[PDB]
Amino acid sequence: MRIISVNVNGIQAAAERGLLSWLQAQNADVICLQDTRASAFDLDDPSFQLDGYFLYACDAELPEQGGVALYSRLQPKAVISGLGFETADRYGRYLQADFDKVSIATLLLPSGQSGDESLNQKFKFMDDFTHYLSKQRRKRREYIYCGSLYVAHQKMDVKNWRECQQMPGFLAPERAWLDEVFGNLGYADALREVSREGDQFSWWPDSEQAEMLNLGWRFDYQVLTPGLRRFVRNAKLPRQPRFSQHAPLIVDYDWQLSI
Repeated sequence: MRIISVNVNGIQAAAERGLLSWLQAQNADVICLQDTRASAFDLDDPSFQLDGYFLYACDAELPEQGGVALYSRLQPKAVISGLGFETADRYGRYLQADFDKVSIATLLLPSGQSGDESLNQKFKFMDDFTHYLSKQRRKRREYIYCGSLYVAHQKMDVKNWRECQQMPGFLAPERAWLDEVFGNLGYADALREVSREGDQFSWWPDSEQAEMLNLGWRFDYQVLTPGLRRFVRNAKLPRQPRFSQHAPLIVDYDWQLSI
């Protein structure tokens, strides 16, 4: 099983950069896209279709404010959208497909990088999602959340961590939010289950120098229920090719996706 996750920063902009042609040739079983910025009507373009793949989507009320999508080779038993709180449902930030024994979800948080309103929204979403995850632990079924979280967990998840402590993405409350997710709540960080090396980033400012000096942040995760933590075989965040400000997260599992 191969799962690819990419924050496309607008699926049309990314398609123009060749996103879909690249996706087509990656032999993924499920693909999770975040931040499509596309209405349900927009995603009904036949150009956004991938051969061999079923496509499911969720939209924000104002399409440019969110939107997430999911391609799957197998047809899921069910597809559910929303988490049951405003900051997710009003924004098309959550979509989950159910398979045998495991569900795979695409998850988008607000970045909080444009003022205090945005950051407050971000914190709200974090608390609500923590409530949800806290309710979900007793569940027998496994989950993989392909999450574009806009938070970097540890020092090694950001280049030059010291100047990043006062910026959204590496603030103490955010870091503690992921401390709670991967610690007390028992969830696993897919990539960290197979790699403990640094310099593995998924997000860069759209600059000419950040590319040269790799001034990156690791904002993109595949967050796992514990029953899956020993099933991670590979995890990669290649810098190229790229179709947005984010790098694709490619994770390979020793699981045979079914039903």
